Amino acid sequence: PQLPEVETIRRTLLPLIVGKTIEDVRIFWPNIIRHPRDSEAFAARMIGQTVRGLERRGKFLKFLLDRDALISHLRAEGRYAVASALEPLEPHTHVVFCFTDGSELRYRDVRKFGTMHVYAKEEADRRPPLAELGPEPLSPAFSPAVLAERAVKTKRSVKALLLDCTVVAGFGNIYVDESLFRAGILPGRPAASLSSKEIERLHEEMVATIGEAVMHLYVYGRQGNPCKRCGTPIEKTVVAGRGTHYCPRCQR
DNA sequence: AGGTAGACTCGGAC
DNA sequence: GTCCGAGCTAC
Ligand SMILES: [Zn+2]
Repeated sequence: PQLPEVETIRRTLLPLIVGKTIEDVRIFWPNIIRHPRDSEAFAARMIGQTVRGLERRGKFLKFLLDRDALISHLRAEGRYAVASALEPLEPHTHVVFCFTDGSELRYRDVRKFGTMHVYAKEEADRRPPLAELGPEPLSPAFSPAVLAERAVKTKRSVKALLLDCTVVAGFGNIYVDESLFRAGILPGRPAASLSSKEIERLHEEMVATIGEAVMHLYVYGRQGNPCKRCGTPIEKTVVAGRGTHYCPRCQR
């Protein structure tokens, strides 16, 4: 799920679990559990707690319980569902939170790639994986000035900068390529080479790109196809270790 | 110093 | 057998 999808998950899941009390936690793939390191401690501590809220930070879900917060990252294919304990589990179900009402919050992930961390609520923000997370891209805390400051200080490409979770929260590969296209900026450009004008324009398109989604791609995955603005074939290379898509005419 | 790159996690699709 | 996407170790 992308940031906008996580926000949608956050919004839709909350009513389905709020006020429910955990009676058991069943773990079928312990490696998903990152903190406490022992999956048996993770399960034990959550038993008896009631779900009070669900927040989002970047692509992280933060389940707020009585004492603890469960911080959950789904990566690409992780999915939550609420369903009856009487019915068979779906394939690739790795963790199940059983509620006293006979319902379950189930975490599936064919890729077994997601993570869960549990800490006392008051500690979650200063521990992994939330520690160091940059500002929400739709927040005033993410400004052209902030972006400019990170850009000047680094030798990395502008794409590498935008992919940095400490720079801005949860801006994935797709939105990075799309935003840079809309801003007219090549992804391989050194971040420090961007003019003030370019920094402003980039900030503006990041917000619009991700803002529009929280309510049709120009370049991502469209390599070999015509640019939608100028008809030039979209190209794909590797930048910052990622598949990178761009129009060599629109972007400079 | 810490910025930065690399290792590492996984399995569906070539 | 090799790729790839997000987010602790060691130069
Ligand atoms: Zn173009």
